[PDB]
Amino acid sequence: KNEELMLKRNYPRMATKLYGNGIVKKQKFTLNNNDTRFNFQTLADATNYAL
Amino acid sequence: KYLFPKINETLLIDIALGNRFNWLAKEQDFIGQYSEEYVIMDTVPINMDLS
Repeated sequence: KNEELMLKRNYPRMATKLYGNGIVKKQKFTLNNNDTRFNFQTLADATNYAL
Repeated sequence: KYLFPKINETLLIDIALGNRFNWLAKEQDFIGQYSEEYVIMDTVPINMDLS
């Protein structure tokens, strides 16, 4: 091969992977003070339930 | 032919018997009639959408 092969550039090639974001996840629970207390004949049972 | 018969031993085989369910045996109080038992059902986290 000819001698000007030295001057040609062979760049290193590569392989990427672009991911992105995740997921904000959510859950809630509503505890009542009016009608949950019509069950649970002990206050300790109501606090055990709320826990 | 005229003597009353003589017994000499009277033995009483006596064995104490176990339960194999005795560590299970809790000691309750025995007042009231019914006993209730419950759980909390599953509730998966859901995605947040801000729209």
